[PDB]
Amino acid sequence: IQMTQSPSSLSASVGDRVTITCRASQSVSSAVAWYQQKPGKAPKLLIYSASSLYSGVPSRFSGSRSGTDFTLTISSLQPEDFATYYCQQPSYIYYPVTFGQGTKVEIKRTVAAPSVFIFPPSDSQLKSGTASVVCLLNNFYPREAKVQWKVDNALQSGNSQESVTEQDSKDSTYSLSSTLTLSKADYEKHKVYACEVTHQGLSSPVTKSFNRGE
Amino acid sequence: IQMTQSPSSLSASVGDRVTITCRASQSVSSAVAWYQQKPGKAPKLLIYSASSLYSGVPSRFSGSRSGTDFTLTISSLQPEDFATYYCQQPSYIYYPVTFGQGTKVEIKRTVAAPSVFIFPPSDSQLKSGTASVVCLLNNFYPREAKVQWKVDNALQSGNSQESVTEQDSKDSTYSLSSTLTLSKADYEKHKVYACEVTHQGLSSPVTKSFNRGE
Amino acid sequence: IQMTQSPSSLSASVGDRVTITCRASQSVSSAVAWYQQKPGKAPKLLIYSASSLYSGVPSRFSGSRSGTDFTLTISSLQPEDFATYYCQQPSYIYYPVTFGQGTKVEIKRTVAAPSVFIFPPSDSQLKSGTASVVCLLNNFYPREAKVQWKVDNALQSGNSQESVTEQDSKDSTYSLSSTLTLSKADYEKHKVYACEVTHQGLSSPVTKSFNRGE
Amino acid sequence: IQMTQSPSSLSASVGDRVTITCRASQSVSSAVAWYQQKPGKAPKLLIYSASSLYSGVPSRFSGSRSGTDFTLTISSLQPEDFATYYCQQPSYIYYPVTFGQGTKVEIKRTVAAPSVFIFPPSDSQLKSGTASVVCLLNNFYPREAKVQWKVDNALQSGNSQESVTEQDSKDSTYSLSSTLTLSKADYEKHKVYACEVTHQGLSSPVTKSFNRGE
Amino acid sequence: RVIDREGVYEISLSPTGVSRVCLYPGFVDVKEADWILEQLSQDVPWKQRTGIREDITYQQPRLTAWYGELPYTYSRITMEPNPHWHPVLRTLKNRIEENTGHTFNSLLCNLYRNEKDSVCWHSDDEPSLGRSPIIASLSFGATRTFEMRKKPPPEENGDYTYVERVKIPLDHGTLLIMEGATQADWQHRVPKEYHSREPRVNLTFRTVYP
Amino acid sequence: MRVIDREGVYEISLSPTGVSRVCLYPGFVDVKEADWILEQLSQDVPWKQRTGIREDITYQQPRLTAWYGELPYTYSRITMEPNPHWHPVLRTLKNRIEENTGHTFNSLLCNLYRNEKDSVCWHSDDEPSLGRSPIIASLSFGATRTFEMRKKPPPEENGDYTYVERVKIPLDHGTLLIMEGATQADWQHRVPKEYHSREPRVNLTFRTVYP
Amino acid sequence: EVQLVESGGGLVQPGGSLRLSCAASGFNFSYSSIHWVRQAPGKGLEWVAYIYSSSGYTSYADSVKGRFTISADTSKNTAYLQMNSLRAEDTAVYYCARGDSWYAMDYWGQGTLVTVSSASTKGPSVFPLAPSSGTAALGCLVKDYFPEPVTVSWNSGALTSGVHTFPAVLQSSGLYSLSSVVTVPSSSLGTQTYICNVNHKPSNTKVDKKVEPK
Amino acid sequence: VQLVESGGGLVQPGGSLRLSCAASGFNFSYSSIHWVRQAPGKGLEWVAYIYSSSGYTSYADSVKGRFTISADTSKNTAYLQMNSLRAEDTAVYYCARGDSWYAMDYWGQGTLVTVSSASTKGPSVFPLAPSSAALGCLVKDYFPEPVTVSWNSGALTSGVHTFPAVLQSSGLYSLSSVVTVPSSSLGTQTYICNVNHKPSNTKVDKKVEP
Ligand SMILES: O=C(O)CNC(=O)C(=O)O
Ligand SMILES: O=C(O)CNC(=O)C(=O)O
Ligand SMILES: [Mn+2]
Ligand SMILES: [Mn+2]
Repeated sequence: IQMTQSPSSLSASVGDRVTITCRASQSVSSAVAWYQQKPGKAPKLLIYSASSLYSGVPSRFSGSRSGTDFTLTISSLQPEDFATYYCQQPSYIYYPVTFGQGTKVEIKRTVAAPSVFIFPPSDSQLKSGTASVVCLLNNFYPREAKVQWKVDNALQSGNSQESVTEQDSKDSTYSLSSTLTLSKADYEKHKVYACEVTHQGLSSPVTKSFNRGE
Repeated sequence: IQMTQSPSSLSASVGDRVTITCRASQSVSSAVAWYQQKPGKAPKLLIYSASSLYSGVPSRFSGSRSGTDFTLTISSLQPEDFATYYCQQPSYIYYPVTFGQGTKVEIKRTVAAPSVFIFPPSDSQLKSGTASVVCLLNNFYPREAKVQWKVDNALQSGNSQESVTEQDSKDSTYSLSSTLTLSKADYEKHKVYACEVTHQGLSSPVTKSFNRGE
Repeated sequence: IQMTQSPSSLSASVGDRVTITCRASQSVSSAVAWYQQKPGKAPKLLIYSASSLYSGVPSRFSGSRSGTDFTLTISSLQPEDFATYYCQQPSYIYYPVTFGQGTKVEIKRTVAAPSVFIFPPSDSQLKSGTASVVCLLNNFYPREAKVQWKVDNALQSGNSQESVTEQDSKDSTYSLSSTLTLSKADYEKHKVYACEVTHQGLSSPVTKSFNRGE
Repeated sequence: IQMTQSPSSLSASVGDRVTITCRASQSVSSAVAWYQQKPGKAPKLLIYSASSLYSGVPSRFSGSRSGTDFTLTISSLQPEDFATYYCQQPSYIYYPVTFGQGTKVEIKRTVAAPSVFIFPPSDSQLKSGTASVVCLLNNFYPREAKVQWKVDNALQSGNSQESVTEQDSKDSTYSLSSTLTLSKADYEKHKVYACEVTHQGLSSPVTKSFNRGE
Repeated sequence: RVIDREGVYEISLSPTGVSRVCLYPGFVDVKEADWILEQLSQDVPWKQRTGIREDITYQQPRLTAWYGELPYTYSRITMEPNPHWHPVLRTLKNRIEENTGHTFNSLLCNLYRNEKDSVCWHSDDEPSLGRSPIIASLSFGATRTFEMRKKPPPEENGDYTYVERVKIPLDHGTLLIMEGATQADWQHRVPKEYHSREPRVNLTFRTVYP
Repeated sequence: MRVIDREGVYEISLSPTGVSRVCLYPGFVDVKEADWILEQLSQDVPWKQRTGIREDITYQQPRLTAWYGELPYTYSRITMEPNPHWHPVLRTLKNRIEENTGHTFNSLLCNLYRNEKDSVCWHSDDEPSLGRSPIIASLSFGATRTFEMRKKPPPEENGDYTYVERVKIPLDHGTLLIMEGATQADWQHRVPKEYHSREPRVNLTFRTVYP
Repeated sequence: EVQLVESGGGLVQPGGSLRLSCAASGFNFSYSSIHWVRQAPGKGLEWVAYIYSSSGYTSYADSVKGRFTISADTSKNTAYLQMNSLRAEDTAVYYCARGDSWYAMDYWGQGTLVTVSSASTKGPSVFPLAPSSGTAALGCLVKDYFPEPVTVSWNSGALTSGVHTFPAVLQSSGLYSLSSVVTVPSSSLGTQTYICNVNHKPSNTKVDKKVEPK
Repeated sequence: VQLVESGGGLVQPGGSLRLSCAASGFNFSYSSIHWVRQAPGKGLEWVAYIYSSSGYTSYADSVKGRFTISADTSKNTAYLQMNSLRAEDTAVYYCARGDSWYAMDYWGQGTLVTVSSASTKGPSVFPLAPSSAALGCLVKDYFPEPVTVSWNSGALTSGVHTFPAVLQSSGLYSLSSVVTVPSSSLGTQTYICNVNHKPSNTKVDKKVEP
């Protein structure tokens, strides 16, 4: 069960013109605000009253209203403008406030294939009754990448959890780590463990295998 | 606001061994049920009591329990086995019942690049005050693909809604349709409309453009 | 703490017409039931729906309504009609049910003075630490009678309990037994014990006394 | 539904020795209080700690304890001692307090027969739709008295309510008034109304009648 | 069209808007409905009321009673508002409100003594009901037919002939709800029958405004 | 010899210790729910065949057992490992019993009688960790078996096993039994083997264990 | 042949209500558990309530408790679900499923649609997606219809090869919109006529639109 | 001129909390104070606001009835009483500035509120040993958030990837921190990851070696 949605992604380079959009029907107000939020920091107010800029906002930011649609436009995208933007729906007085789906703006780069590393579970963890096999996808682009677990050529699903890093500040690449967790008995019930990685920068899916205890 | 999650995907070929796990920590019961649901049809019961086959279920399906983890294994994948599998968590008597995240099992296919087509809004729709531009990606694999809208070389976001067809039963390809909707006033303020498509089967992004009134 | 009341008494002779009324202000229903209960037996249904005779009820019974007042009338009082009558207040559907105060109908009789007997406590009871002196009022009418205990001409109150026999079926007379219970210590510290009876059939109060150890 | 009981009566003459007991089995304490309350006045504290006289109480009052029984004794009864006496059960610290049944002590008097008067309802009251016939029992002794209503020689019950005054300060007699209330229609449906009075001071019951409209 | 199944039916979409009717057979259980019928037949202050149309005074061919704090005047006749709702009626009101989600403050009780009693074609569009009222109808006793006809558009000008007709059988304990444009765009009635009918009690809940 | 098969409260003796009271409630659990509970408890409870001791000897008890609670229970000279995590159904039943009977419990002993050959022989539940005059509640599922009771002889008769008052209480599917008062001090009970086929029976015995 | 039939679904306003019924055909209820499970479009299963028909015990989901009421009538062999205070998130396909045991559901119904929204029923508008230079690309845009579902065929069902009818999408206006495309040889564009057939049963609207180049 | 939040932490489901929002450098007085939460990796969700001059309050649909917002201008602090907390209430809670009725110009740093049945537990670290390069540490089974990982007391930072935490089915969090390096270094220099979990007062250093 979740309350809100994950922010959608938007790939753009420096100098591009970006026009996000909100959408509120049966709207009859111009009291729409825009916010920008960087990772680890609180959101900051950008535009209020559909088009009025807040003190200390560059002139490249602009807001427009066209009927029930509201717009945030960045004329020239700068490196410090890559973040998540939230649209506040028309907030009437005495009525509740609603925030729209965030729009994450990431910086475009050249396609980079992931470097795949596989780590068998350490003996200290086997001494506790659990085994965690991790598969690393290091420094790649774009974000979408598929990792497929297979034990003795038996395709696994549901027993793995993956985590994705934020977009890097230097090279603008991503990193992914998927962890496969089994019991000690179930880990010792199979031989070959492998994670197959599929990515755009790879013409064919790459496989990183190892046999248990080698 | 959403109550459940969208089913995870698993790419598999015919004849492979698929093992779907269903984690339920702190479980002290073996009353786990498994269900199969095909597109558009109601679910049918597969396994009850963690491992007991239901009447009229093929012998290739088998369920086992490993401590607090429950699993459903298909020994030999058949063409009629490609569907969504839901796990019913340990349902104690007098207590509520919870269904886990579904696992969508799709058939693997060779790489297929999408055929991109863009359709301008009809004059009959412009006669009403709204313009809907649709971009088509026909017969491609895999499912993952990104479509980017550009009006006068300005990147758009939030003003598009895309729909993806089910995996075809014959060719095992997908189809995607993204619709860009704006008002007539804003529609007649711009010239060039284009949808740029990025996919694994394309070494470079494909762009389908058109100018307003041609 | 008590939940209900003791039934009120009504003195009437055989052949008289008896009209028991059941007041229920602000009532807007005719769903009133009447019941008859003889000592030791379950109640019997007499009238339902305010005026409908029940199967097996003599035609001398009749129920009537007068605005917000409800009435049960016995045209000719029979010897087998002397009992307590309970009125079930207007019972609306989905709402609770309430029984009114019982009206006990006794048979009228000539004035009969009580025969007063006093019984001292036996020595076998004195061997246990408690002494119970009982005063008997045998075969009298009407039911109302007062008994006063006096020890060394000291008026007692609260140390005595009394019980009255149901109206006899043979002579239509009552009997009363009052018991005075004290500890051994207080019993042997005083001399003269007397029971003074006041009743309608006695022009002057009757005293039945005895001295300790005779 | 009743929470407490009406105070019991004790008939006593001036100069008599009165002893009231207040059983309270399971008594592990001597923190028993006695109170005196006169009609229309607030109660007054008499005894505390079972036996200790309170400041301003004559020495004729005395409290004693005999095992689990507590007593309040008046050695010589004076005219100002006739009232209702309440016993406070053993009140432990931190635990609730309970008061026993009051003991109303009335002054004994010679037998006085009641003067019966019947009043027909006034025409001003018939102008409103209800008729109230009142039967007066004036200046009698003892308090014991029965009133029986008869319309066309039909015994009535439930439609009458009686009220009794306190014992007079000069003659020590009581007075009772019973009111019989009917609707205008029911009042106009019958002829002869009568209230039958039974009392100690009457060798035979007295009947006071009147016919409607004379 | 004949409708006898539990469900929500949108019977028309124009000219005013969506006309919606909802049918709930067995809303009151058989034994309770039997008892309620018996009680309301005994306790409700049913009257045969007057009207006058062509200067001749007449008796309506049905019994009626009204509950609520505000008056209700239809067909030039006026009903005296009753402040004290019968407890059963209050209970049924509350049950309807909790289950339907709509509130009411006025109840009109109709008793059709036999097959000769009826109510003719009308809409419940009295202005003190406000624009587009929500009306709930609960039935007890013998089955009678609730007929509905759609109003003609202003071209035909009162030609209730070549127009849509809907019949709804109302059985013992069935609840019917009308909402939306139903009163603006449709009329209804309960016709007389030519075979024996036992008595029928109908409860019609409305909201009356100042 | 008394036979009890009616719903009711029965005072089976009044001396020497005091009132011995047993309360029977047939159909406390409805048939279908009792069926489901039986299946569930047979599958989920960690049933084990445990050892007894007697007097320097060793034997397998002719019944399976499991324990729930935060405190240990030691009978037949063997201790059962207390389970802190009560099965949710067992919790629910515990709470139901408490709310309906008015007595509280913190300990549950589970007995499984696999077939007619399983049994528990004569004993009283007078272990000192039960306290003075314990309240014990017994809930049964599965095949009917007979709960037999015999009154203890007084110390003048040197433990005569015969001629004392005997009581048999059939415990049918979904029947709740409550024991209170002097029942454990003055009576013994057992569940005998049977000589015809019996399906499995699961019994739940709730009690309060003190430090 | 032992099916289940659901009834009572449809369109309701937020805060409105519905009463779903589940008729058991071919077999019987009692000594079984009756479950209700809903499924939002493209989401996982969500159990909402069950009932044990033998005893009447009921259990609800936390996202439902207080609002819904599940029951069963052994007399009619029909289960009911009284849904009150309906919200927007309650819109889903509702399934009724049996279940010999207390959890394993073996008989499922086909499911009924329940839509909770403030929007009213409206017929669809169809716009042509005319082909241009592209080998085989045309379609129809069925936009602004409510509620679901709608069926689209081509040439009365003659044309089915290469037809992609996309799943419906829900716009911000509260109305649904989908596209149905088909790929045909370009050589037949001047010779072969293409007409899409749209059938919206909820609004009783039948619209055919001819697709031609320009 | 900042906003500071306090009172966040760990609570059991069904319990309660009261977040506090201290205003510094300017006073709310005549103003609107908003509360917005954000689940890990999710969007913003307004939950409540209050108008400080009149005291009018408005709550989100997923919160109404359970939470209670207030403020005391005498102490210049806003409060949010969260009652009957459930698992889905777990998010980072921000406090909001606006002069307007909606435009929030001043935001706080935000406090984290976790509603879970799990209890505080220190992390277990296992070495992700390199082979025939990359290595790392597996920080598994810790609770609650957050936890910090450095390499060689902060000396090694180039090529370090500390992944976001994941919530396992057991109720405990788990992450991994890896780092890239070249082949020759393995065996010539040491690598030690430093884990610091302030809620449990647990600091563990683990050397990663083949
Ligand atoms: O009699 C019915 O069932 C319907 N009654 C009415 O519409 C009415 O009295 O206004
Ligand atoms: O099995 C039964 O019904 C009785 N059980 C016991 O007395 C016990 O094990 O302590
Ligand atoms: Mn009408
Ligand atoms: Mn035992």
